Amino acid sequence: GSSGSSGDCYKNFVAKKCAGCKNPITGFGKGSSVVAYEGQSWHDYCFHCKKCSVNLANKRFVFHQEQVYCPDCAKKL
Ligand SMILES: [Zn+2]
Ligand SMILES: [Zn+2]
Repeated sequence: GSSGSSGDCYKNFVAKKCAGCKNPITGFGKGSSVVAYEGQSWHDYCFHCKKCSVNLANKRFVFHQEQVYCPDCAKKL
């Protein structure tokens, strides 16, 4: 861990892994389309409702049960 420093755990810099596909958010160039909230991040294609499957990329949503739900679906919750 931090103090124990056991095993072979050595890193220099880790990127914010998506909270939907569980993958590294790479992309070195000119332009980027990814959402961020509370530190976490979500690809433009990953950021979507977990009920109707609507693209909420850079749009309004509602965090609930460690998930995301558009203002509409949120009303059902
Ligand atoms: Zn993703
Ligand atoms: Zn929805």
